[PDB]
Amino acid sequence: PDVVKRTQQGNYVPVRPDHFAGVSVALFFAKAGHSKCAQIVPVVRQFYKTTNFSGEKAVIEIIYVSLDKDEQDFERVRALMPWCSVEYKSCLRKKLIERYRVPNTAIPLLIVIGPNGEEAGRMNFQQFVLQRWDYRFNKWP
Amino acid sequence: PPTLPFHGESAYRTDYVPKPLPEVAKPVEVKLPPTLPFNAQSCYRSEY
Repeated sequence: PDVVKRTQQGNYVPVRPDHFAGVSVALFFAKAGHSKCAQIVPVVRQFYKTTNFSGEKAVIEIIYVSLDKDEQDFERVRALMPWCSVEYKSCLRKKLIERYRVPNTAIPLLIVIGPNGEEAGRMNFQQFVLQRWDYRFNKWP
Repeated sequence: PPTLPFHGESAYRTDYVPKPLPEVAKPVEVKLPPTLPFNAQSCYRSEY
């Protein structure tokens, strides 16, 4: 509905639902201040830029579900992320992080999802794994 | 002294979470050509 903003700098308009019309979808749970999150954010930006728009169709798209401890944390990372993101004034924040169970260690964690609210793969960034997306099954048909 | 929450899950629980059902609707048909009409002829009924 009135959730998940796209990219749109300046006014931050949300997304009517059929933007996700044949793209591989994942949930990138992250939180700034976590040091392991800090070097996975630019490299997932790199994956978001070569296997996405260098050639044909936008084939990947990710959602930043924030685990930030304060609101001033949220706009600094969301202004840094050119991919879609959910807001702090939303009931969608907590229901995703407890369906997929990131404890509040886990950060960062990518989970590709399907057109069911259902996982399709666990990524385990936290310790070079990015080129195992399999964006052909991950489609949201 | 403080106590920590329980941060650790079973290996069966973390991996074996259910998985999206594949796309199992791709039916196809055939291209059986029609039969050309009968124009063969018998020699008796063509000559006599």
